[PDB]
Amino acid sequence: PNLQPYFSRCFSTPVWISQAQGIRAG
Amino acid sequence: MKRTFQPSVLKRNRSHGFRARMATKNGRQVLARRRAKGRARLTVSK
Amino acid sequence: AVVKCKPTSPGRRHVVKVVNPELHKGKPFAPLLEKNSKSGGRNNNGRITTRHIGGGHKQAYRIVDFKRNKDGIPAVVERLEYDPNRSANIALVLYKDGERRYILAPKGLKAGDQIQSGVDAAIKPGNTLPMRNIPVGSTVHNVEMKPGKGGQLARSAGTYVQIVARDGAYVTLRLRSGEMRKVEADCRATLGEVGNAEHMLRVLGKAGAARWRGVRPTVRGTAMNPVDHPHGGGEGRNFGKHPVTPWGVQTKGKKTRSNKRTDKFIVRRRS
Amino acid sequence: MIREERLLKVLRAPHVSEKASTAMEKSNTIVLKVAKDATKAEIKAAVQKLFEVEVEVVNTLVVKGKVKRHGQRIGRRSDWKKAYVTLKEGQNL
RNA sequence: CGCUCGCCGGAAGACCAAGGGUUCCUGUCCAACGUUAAUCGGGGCAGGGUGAGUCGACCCCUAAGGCGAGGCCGAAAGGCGUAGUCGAUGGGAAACAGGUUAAUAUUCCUGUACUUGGUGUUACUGCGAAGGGGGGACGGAGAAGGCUAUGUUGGCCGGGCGACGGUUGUCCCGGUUUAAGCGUGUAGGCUGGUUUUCCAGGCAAAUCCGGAAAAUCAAGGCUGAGGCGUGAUGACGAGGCACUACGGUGCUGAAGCAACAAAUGCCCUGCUUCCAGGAAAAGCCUCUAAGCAUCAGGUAACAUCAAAUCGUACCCCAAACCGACACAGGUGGUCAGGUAGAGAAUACCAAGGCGCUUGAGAGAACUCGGGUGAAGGAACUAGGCAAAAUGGUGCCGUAACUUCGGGAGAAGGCACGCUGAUAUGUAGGUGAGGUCCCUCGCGGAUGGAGCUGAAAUCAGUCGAAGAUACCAGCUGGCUGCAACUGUUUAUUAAAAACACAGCACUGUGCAAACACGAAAGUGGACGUAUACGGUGUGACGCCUGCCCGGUGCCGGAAGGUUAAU
RNA sequence: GAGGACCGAACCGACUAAUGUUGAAAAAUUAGCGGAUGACUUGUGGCUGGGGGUGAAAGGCCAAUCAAACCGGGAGAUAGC
Repeated sequence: PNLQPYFSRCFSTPVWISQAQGIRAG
Repeated sequence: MKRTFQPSVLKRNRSHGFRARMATKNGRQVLARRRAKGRARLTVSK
Repeated sequence: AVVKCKPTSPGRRHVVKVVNPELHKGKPFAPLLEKNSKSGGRNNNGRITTRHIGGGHKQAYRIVDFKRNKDGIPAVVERLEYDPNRSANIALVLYKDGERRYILAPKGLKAGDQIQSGVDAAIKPGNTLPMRNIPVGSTVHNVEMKPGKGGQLARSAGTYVQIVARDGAYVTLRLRSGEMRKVEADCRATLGEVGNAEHMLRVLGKAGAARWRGVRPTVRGTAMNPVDHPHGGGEGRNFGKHPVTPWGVQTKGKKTRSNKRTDKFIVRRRS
Repeated sequence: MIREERLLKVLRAPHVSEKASTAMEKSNTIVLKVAKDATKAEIKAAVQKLFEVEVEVVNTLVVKGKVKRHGQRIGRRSDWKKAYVTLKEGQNL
């Protein structure tokens, strides 16, 4: 079948909520 | 591990089913808003 | 009697049991039982309206006759029985016409004793009479406050009231807290005092012994956050506040009786 | 006792399978596609009246419709009911 | 496909529920999908496949809880709740074994059953409920005994006679299966039995239940595994044999016993014991009332018919479910063989299932994961972190302190293999035929073959080492804190924090205080001051000093001030 | 033959270390670790709803979201930045 019926966008963002170590003061 | 969605049709149809939506005023407004949108499936039912 | 347990464990060391060999070793009388399901402290709205309730052992409600309306019919106490729904023990009596009832157990009451309700009975523990016929100073229990309603006063395990005076259509009773309270003399009362008077001597010993009575743990308001209890937070152990309920109403002394309908029947509040 | 025009509407089609033909040769069982609301009594009444034979026991099942993808969409075939009519000893059709 | 090899085997196997929804099977294709190739696939495509009186749902019955006629409340929406009606995760009804398909089977087929309901005769006939009473019907733990599943060995039966020494023996391999149902009714367990009279009980009224005496017998009834008969000269059956593509299908088919050890399964919803005192309703049995007349029903046997309708394929510790994935995770119940072992641990295996969907080389550093080390032994480091070590059973032995229980496996020793005898296998366990008596049959007493079998001591022996693997405690001393078990920041904090039993103070007289709620109402509680709520403290031991000015609370109300009016 | 007794699997947890950190995994693996007849654990239903619940109390949890969930609306809030 050389028809090309492709797919689409099929879920959103899990997490950009990511690592956070690194400071200069507290 | 244990994820948030553990399916059960009985707990589904008693929460979001058609008769659960048609029991209250605010669920018949849900079904009114889903006919007014044009939704294919109205509830979770079939 | 009371008996201290041998400390073979922590949680067994401080236990004091209150054993009664006079109690029935068997299943209770089945017609006088009833399903008693727990609440959790939850009302019909489903919200907790009384904290620290929940869990515990399954209990079946025993229908106890507090009214004692079988007047003039002699009964005989078949056996004393444990009741998980109250502090006293209960007495399966059997009237002469073949009806079994549950009454509260008086102090001097054993199996094989006679009891008799009615105004023409004798003055002995287990007999129920209206207080026009009971002599003054008699220790009585299971006292009705309204004539024909059922006993409400003096019903816990080793409790009693004294008919300390009587004139007119009103006796006046010294209740177990020290309150002198007037009650109309047509109310019934059982003679003697309630029987399980060794109940205040038992020690639970361990935390789960309270847990299998249905008493969930009490979180101390000072150990909470300011959002939860008016006893706030604080960096460390701080108090600095007058002690209050979780809803900001002052404990440690503030009187909360406001009932102007029944204070005409109280002649002296408790000391 | 079933009305006659009801019996003329339950037997849809004789079903050919090579399991159905094994049942016809070895257990005297014709396998019919029937109507969806067919009861085992209505099939028994219709095989006897319309095929002019005798029937011992009708066994039925409901075949689920396969989901197929014709072109680019997702269709679903119809559920259909399938009887297993066991004739007693004399076989006509 | 084959032959090896490795791996799992309390699972990585078999099977249900959930959830999914055709992934099942077959023939086809190999674009994409599949972390590579693919002829293969849970991919594409087209067929095929799910068979029920008995299994499940439906159904009858209710629990929590929902909804709730009237009802009570509430600006409205609506909240609550009575009758009632729903709601399983519980209670009610009945099938097993072989055979079968490429794929379905307690469903199909053979065999043998069984359940409920509608319908046709007998004698003696009182049958009859939105009612009464039974019953259903219920906890934790513990202890056996009786078994059985199952296993193990012997016997029997079929076959073998050894690719390298030996192997016609006390050899080797394999099999030695069979159910519901029906019959009998015993190991057990429960319980006095029966008539007769009377009555303020069970709203009635009851010949039932409960009560009360009274005669007569405790010798009566329920209950209950498992056996043993039947089912069954049947089925199944190791293996040969035409069959024949030797796959496979097809016809045959011998033995089919016994002893011992056995559950966590059954007897048992029992028994004993504890306190924390352990659903409900129907089906069921039974009593009658209104009713009802050789009507209507009931009862028995016999005969007929009826048992609908849905689900039924497949996955289920998973590539089909939940995790975006063919995802090292999560996921209820059931079954659970051998050899060691206390064991569902562990090691190795069976039945069974797989080798985890990129390989081939090479044998640098470095990094993971391990192994081993001279001499030293904590010198490392924030810190014995990590690793090493300890580890079993029996016996001897064991301190301060102690709330007298503990500490305690304190510490610390020693004995362990194999062979032989004691004893051709003991102590025990089991138990045959035989003997003997009866209430003579699933007996009882004795009997003691057969079978099974520790443990111990002497002696001998082997090795560097005998709990040889896996498995499996490091120990002690002095202190802080918290009595303790427990709980806690899902996802950087498990603690000294929280809880706690106890303690005290305080409120609270029941239409309780409190709480939820504009309310009704409901929790508290079907409880009632030996009870409940709130607060603080936190076992236990010894204890709890002084201050009432401030701030609260409590009590007083003469005065001063003071609202609406 | 008791026990919030002891040892120890299932089970429930989560103390330590290493790995992992564009992971096999949006919290896991591996080796040890604590509880394991109970204040246990688990299934299936139910019930409590957002200034609200529930909390052996951490501001914990309430659908990978929590010192006030999510969705839609006011709404193109306002924003001397």
